[PDB]
Order: sequence, then structure tokens, then C-alpha cells
Amino acid sequence: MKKEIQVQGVRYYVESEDDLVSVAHELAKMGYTVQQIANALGVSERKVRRYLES
Repeated sequence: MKKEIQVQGVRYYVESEDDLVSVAHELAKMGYTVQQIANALGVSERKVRRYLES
């Protein structure tokens, strides 16, 4: 699943689920909501909640 995620001025290159977790972590720290992280990454809010507890 090679895929590029654009949030504001940053683009995250995603190649695996470990990369999605990393982006999730960055976006949370930048103050994005769980709803907003889920839409940005193309996953569910449940997956994002799992991601942010790591």
C-alpha cells in the first residue's frame, strides 16, 4: 500500500501500518482530532484510538 498523505505543508510517505501509526502520533501532537486523523489516513476511528495508545 504505497501512499502519500497531505496535511497542511507536510506530506507523509506511508508504506506499511507502522508508518500509519507514526503519522497518527504526529497528527495527534499537532492537535488533530481522532475523527480528523481517521479521515486523513483512511482508517476508522477505532484503529486511530488503538494507534494513539502506543
